Amino acid sequence: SLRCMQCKTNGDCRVEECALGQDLCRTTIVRLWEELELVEKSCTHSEKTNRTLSYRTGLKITSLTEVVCGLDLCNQGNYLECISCGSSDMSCERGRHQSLQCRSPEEQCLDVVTHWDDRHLRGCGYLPGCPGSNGFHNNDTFHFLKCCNTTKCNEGPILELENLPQNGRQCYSCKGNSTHGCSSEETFLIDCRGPMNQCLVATGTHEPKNQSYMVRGCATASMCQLGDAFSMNHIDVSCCTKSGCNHPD
Amino acid sequence: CDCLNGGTCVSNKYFSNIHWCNCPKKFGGQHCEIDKSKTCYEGNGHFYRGKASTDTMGRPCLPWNSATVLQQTYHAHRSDALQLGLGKHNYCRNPDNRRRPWCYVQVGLKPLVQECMVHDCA
Amino acid sequence: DIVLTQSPDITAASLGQKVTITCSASSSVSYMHWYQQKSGTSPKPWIFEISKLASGVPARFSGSGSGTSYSLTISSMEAEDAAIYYCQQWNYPFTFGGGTKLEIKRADAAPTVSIFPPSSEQLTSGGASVVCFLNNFYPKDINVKWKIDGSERQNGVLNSWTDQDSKDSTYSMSSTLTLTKDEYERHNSYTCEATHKTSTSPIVKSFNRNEAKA
Amino acid sequence: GVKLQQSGPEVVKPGASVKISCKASGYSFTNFYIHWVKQRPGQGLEWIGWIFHGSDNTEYNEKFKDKATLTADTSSSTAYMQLSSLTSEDSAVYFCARWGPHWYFDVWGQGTTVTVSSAKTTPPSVYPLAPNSMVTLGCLVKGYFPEPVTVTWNSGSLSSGVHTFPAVLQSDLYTLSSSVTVPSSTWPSETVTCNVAHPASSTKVDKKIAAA
Ligand SMILES: *[C@@]1(O)O[C@H](CO)[C@@H](O[C@]2(O)O[C@H](CO)[C@@H](O)[C@H](O)[C@H]2NC(C)=O)[C@H](O)[C@H]1NC(C)=O
Ligand SMILES: *[C@]1(O)O[C@H](CO[C@]2(O)O[C@@H](C)[C@@H](O)[C@@H](O)[C@@H]2O)[C@@H](O)[C@H](O)[C@H]1NC(C)=O
Ligand SMILES: CC(=O)N[C@@H]1[C@@H](O)[C@H](O)[C@@H](CO)O[C@@H]1O
Repeated sequence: SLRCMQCKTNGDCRVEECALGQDLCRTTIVRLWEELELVEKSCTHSEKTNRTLSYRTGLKITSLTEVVCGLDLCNQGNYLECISCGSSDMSCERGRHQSLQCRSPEEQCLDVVTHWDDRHLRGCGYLPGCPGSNGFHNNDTFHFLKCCNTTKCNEGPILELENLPQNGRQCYSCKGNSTHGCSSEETFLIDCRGPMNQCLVATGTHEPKNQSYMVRGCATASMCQLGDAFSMNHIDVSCCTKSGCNHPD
Repeated sequence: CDCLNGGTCVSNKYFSNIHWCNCPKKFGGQHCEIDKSKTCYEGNGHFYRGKASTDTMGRPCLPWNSATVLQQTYHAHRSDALQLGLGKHNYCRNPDNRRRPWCYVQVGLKPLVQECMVHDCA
Repeated sequence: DIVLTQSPDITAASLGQKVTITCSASSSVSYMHWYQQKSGTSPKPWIFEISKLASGVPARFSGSGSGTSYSLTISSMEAEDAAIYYCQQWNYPFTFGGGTKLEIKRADAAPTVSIFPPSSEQLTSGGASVVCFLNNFYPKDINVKWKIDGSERQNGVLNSWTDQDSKDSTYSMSSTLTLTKDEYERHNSYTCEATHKTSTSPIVKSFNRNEAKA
Repeated sequence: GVKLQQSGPEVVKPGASVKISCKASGYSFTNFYIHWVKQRPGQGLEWIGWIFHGSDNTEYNEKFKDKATLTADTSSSTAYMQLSSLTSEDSAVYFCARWGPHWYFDVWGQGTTVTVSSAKTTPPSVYPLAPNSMVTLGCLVKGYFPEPVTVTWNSGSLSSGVHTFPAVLQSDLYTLSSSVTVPSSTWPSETVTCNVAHPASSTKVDKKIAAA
């Protein structure tokens, strides 16, 4: 019986009756300086968390930040140096990286790779699975997050999947349902690369409603303990370190 | 992608996927709806974007999202607010086809439609 | 299975000479590494990610390549560069090339041949080994033929070679003919015959079991 | 700081098994792959396989799948490799190497020598090799086991003009020789003696080269 403020960016707000499973309220804030501030709110999934991400992409500076809480309408109320760049303006892909000083003793240097919104992002912040780094890749996805807390520890060439060597481990890849997307006739072997040698299976909920979702591929150990990387909500992951042990049993 | 003019859409998987846009130097706002360059208006002014907080006799327009204008016909919260250029600002717009861009101006107790200051590009 | 072929197999380069080793791949590989090994000890990373030099590697070394062909080059051959170089694919099979033995080319040198009879100690032990040293010669190719009373003997012969000498870049070889004390006592003339490019005729050294000391 | 410490040389009987260790130190053991490489006498390098974090995460070279077994003791940051049913083809030097940051084998262990033999520790028999300005001399070190021996001339005084050849296998035992060249005015008027030391049998022998 949780309720949250549901506001669009235009300012139109209204009370929202949370659906089963969404026991948290969220306020997502985006700030674009050169300033413009976007605010959005609604009920959200149980495993969401407070997170920040700031990065400069040339002259601009984008600051994303999401706060969560689990009380009725709690929704209503209002220097570590890192390297920063972005895909929007080919900042990263062009090696035109810049120094950005975090403005929260909790913000670490981040390096996030999202290959089929920005493919490459670097800056300040704190995200789920921060302390350390994690990675995953399958027939059509490559995700990697690096979070560290030492001056410009997120510097260097941008990480591409092609620059990670095949390690020999082979895992099955697929996406969808166990009947549609992840069937014995749809799933196939891929070559795991670099540190990703865990054959993973993630089952949860994607799409609008509670559609059962599933994804299989190669992953780092740190991934076998969230769903934002797989676009899911309640994620249940399973891992094994034997080639093909990933198969729909 | 609901961006306007020369807008490139972007979002973030970690932040509820809230979206916004990359606009040319002369366009501002979450959707590149604001035209910070235009000084004069079109012929009808229907598709005119840009500032013009002032009225024919130097009078401040009301924010299309002010409590007041939210109770008028045209306001920031209508389903078509983005197509009409009605948002959190008080720039002259011509949602209804009137041969001249206007805006709501407060006069005493009630807000009334006043012709805009903006001149014609002719 | 991506096959890596290194070439040349073995080459002698004169000091100051330009050397180029190549590694041919059965299929494309994104990156290739090169390791240097001396005297069978731990291979040392030399050039990684196609052209990056490991800490301490001299500037005369450089590597290049793409897809199916890569090469390590040393602009000016120096003494300490003599070793075995191995290329290796950066990924999964981690296959190493067959290796290239790089040695110092030098002027030809004829071997100094020395033959030695079985010692008193060994003979009283009931055995008999005849030893022959062919030292400090260049190039490495050399043929040693043993003869007992003039007839060639191939069985019972064991050979050993040294690596290029540190000081003079030559090679040395030892050949030992082992036979029973009785067969040794039944024959007189023992000969070590060495064939090297430095001479059209064999360098022959021998002794007679009968003729020696009082 | 960062290194891989391998266990000592092994002499194992054919058919038996052997297990060698590689202790990692100077870095986080569980975050890097450890590869094992084989090198037979006078031959190239062969990849055996790798282990990552623990015994349950390994990958093998098809050719060694039934010969090697890679395990790890995470609590001691040590990787182990077992080789079974050893033949003569297994006599080699085995190295462990870390797959470093830039994906090349960046840190190598010193290597572990594995000699597959049925021989027993045998001391060598040292024999003098006696024949105008220079006179050679060797010394023949026959029938010892296991490797190696240490040959010196005149307790190390004679260093220049010495050639100590690689041992060869003769009757499942080793045979080696060494030559020394000196001015004839030095020998036999003076004494030339080869000193042979075989630690495996705790033996040291001095053989003076007397005129034949
Ligand atoms: C620092 O920012 O990050 C490191 C690691 O990213 C943190 O170190 C760690 O927690 O340090 C512990 C002892 O200091 C150690 O027991 C533990 O194993 C480490 N965890 C990791 C990364 O494996 C460190 O605490 C952070 N502190 C700062 C400077 O923010
Ligand atoms: C996290 O969601 O933050 C809330 C309260 O917000 C903070 O709530 O908001 C920022 C902007 C600062 O004002 C902070 O001082 C403030 O604490 C907090 O109540 C939650 O507990 C926290 N989430 C966690 C840690 O679970
Ligand atoms: C396994 C399951 O949940 N069934 C649905 C199926 O009815 C639907 O047609 C399909 C389309 O995406 O998705 C899922 O496979």
